[PDB]
Amino acid sequence: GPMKFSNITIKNFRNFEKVNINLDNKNVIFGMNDIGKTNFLYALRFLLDKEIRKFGFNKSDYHKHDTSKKIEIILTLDLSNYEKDEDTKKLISVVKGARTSANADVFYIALESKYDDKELYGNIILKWGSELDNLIDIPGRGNINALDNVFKVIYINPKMLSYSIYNYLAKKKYEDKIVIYLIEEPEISLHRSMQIALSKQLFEQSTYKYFFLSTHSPELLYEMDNTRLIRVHSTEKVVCSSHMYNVEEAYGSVKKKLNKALSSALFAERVLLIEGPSEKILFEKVLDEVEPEYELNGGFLLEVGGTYFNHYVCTLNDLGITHIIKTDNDLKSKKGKKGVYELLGLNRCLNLLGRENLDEITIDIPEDIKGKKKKERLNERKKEIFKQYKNEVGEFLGERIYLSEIDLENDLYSAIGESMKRIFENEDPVHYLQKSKLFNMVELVNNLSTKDCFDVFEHEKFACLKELVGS
Amino acid sequence: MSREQIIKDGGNILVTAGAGSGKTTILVSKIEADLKENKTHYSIAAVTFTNKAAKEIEGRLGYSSRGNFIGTNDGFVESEIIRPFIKDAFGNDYPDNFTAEYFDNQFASYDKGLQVLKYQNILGTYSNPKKNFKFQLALDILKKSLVARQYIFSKYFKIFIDEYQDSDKDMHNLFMYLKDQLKIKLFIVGDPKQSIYIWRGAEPENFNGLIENSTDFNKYHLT
Amino acid sequence: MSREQIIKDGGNILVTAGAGSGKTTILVSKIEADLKENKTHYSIAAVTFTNKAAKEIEGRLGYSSRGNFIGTNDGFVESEIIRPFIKDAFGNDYPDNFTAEYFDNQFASYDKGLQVLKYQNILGTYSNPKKNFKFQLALDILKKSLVARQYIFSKYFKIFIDEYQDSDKDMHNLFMYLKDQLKIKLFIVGDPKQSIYIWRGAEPENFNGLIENSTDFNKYHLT
Repeated sequence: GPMKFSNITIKNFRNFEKVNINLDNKNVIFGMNDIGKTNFLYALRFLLDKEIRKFGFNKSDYHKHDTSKKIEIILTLDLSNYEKDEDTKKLISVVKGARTSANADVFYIALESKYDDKELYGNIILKWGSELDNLIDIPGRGNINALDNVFKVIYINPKMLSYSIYNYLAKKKYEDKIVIYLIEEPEISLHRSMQIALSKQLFEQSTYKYFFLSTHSPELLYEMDNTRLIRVHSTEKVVCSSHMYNVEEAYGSVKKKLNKALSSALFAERVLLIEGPSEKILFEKVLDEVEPEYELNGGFLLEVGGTYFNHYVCTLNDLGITHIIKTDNDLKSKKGKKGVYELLGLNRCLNLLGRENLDEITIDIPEDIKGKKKKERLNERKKEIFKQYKNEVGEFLGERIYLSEIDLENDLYSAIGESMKRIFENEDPVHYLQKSKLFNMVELVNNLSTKDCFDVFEHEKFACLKELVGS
Repeated sequence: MSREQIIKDGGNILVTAGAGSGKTTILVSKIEADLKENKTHYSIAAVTFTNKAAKEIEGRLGYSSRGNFIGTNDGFVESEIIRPFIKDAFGNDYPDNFTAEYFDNQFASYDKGLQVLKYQNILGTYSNPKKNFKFQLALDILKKSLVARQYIFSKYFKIFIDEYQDSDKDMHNLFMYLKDQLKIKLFIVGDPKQSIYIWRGAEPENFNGLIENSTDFNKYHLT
Repeated sequence: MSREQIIKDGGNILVTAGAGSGKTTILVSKIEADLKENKTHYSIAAVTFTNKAAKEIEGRLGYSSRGNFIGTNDGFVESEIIRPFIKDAFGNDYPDNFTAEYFDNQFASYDKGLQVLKYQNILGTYSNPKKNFKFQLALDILKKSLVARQYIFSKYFKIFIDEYQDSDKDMHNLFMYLKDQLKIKLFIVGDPKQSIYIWRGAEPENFNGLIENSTDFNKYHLT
């Protein structure tokens, strides 16, 4: 693989006590603690940009203003594909020596700084090379370091004209050096469509490579592909989590909706996954009637539709975001019917915990049986298979995965029984609600009372909302 | 017109120049043209025994941000290939900084030279005036170190070689190793009539063979 | 109370400490106190053979803008006195950068050692285990170079000396030359019962004579 960033071990910086967060060329930093993201970007500027090193470090630049500690930010680089990667050649041409033949792939770039009290100016002492144990003397011919011929920081901070012309300027002038775009909040004066355009040029075109993107709007993350997403936790003590966000060719067709839905959820402290928009309407009504500040204390309703949760689960778990999923046990037929049914409702929850896909179970449904009787038989079979796999359901509850008894609507009817009958005035309100999920769900929500909302919220079969709200 | 042939260049270029210098102006023109048309991080290396030639080359050329090396072959090697990578190739025990004195050892066996270099830090030459041990050491350090090969590949895309008739088999092997095993372009100019340093150790017969037997290096005639 | 005597210090201080280290804490306290009360550009030099002692001294001490040297006596000399001023004192012909190997020459005559050092670049020791040639070379470079004397005078106002019973006549002469001919304060601590490195070349009889015959160095007793 081409040359890629690997890790940065920021220690005793303005806010970073001791963090070793992985990197990979295309980087995205977001989340809480805007000062944390700003400090991370300025740490990269200190490690790579000469325009920031010359000012040195101050008393405030250290962690808790404690001048005793030493700033040590160590960028880690991975080198491979020497004969075809131009940037690898750019990095290894300037470095003369200090590269042990044992490990020609790893390359450290550290930055040691100790504060002196006789002058109140912490000197930036670059010490880069290939091994942490042994460092040779850096040339440092005056103000320009040897690193200055390799890594030049192009700082973008607000105007689409500048973004459009930086491509031309770098292509025609900065070919020799490696460009590292440290973009900090480019959504300041860009429209939603402008944010989409900038995301398309960033995450798809090769003109922006090795870029560190700071964003606060989900629109800038609509085209994420093989990047490294970095999320800063909400605590004042900065904790950052990293995840390779790459879409498989299986999800390539649905990549647009996948990214559009996941980008908004990336900024939520707690994310709840749902299948259909009727579930969205019901959960939104319940939350608005019990806790309208769910979006405030950290919450989201991620509508995934079909596909699988595997990509969503990996992305949400790697960033450390609270993981909540409520799903419906659905038995879908495939190829020849009448005895062939998959277990997507359960096959998913198995795939989230790994294991293996269940075989296509066979249900003996007579041909003459149809309509209400067929649905009753399917519900009985779903109840039987749910009662059979009690251990798997227990593991899902232990791993914050919620699976319905048969379907979501049956759980809703169990939580509130008389309210459904009063609203729909039918002997079988569940069947009527399944007849047209959207319109009937809207009608149910419009006539849904606050007491009914509280009963739904406090029921154990709807514990997803309780987990989303939190303490 | 030979000026058009000089401008059009193309890959490796061999020019049969005359005496009374002459090679200096075409060397300067080629260096300037290569620096001008280039738009990447690739550097250039021009090497010449004559120290005042290096001084005038540096004087008539401007300051370059990218490192361009002007010096002598032995100085070139001992500066960038031996000095940095001697510890990496042969362990931390080998010294990194040293001075070259040809009239210290005067040995007869290669093994004895190896022992005295390893232990007593002394670096000299063979009793035989032919051949230079420095280029053999450069070959040895290049062969068993991938870092040195990568650095030489990435740094210089075309190495300029001057007064190649003075070259013996050792730096000939070094230059061919850089050209073939490293796919690095070479710009070599030499005078067939300048075979006067034979007693010093020069054996141009390999250069004449490359003129005749080799086909990659096109031959050019300069008036 | 001996803490008051430690704090009040005053000029040169000689302390008859016991075994089981002990000297390390008083050394650290004296170094810290001298750095704290000082308000000028004068530096300090603490020297110790034990490498891990130097490592812990550096670790427990903070970063100092003014250059404070922590190392071994031979390393101290070969670092600041020999390496920079060897070209100034003995001409540009003498090498500046070199490595010390004691087991190379094993000579018997001083003139032969001088010739081999001048020509073959090799630096070793006498066949006699007593005495060190490095400190004699330091004396020689100090005697005929005013620049070195001025640098030593201006840089360090008090040089701290540790495990002085290991010292032989050569570094004894160097330290006395710095104390008398350069008027540089000396802080020396030594254990009379630590005479175990005699075979290595240590001859503490001069130290005992300074304890008895000399009057400038006041003797102090530590519990």
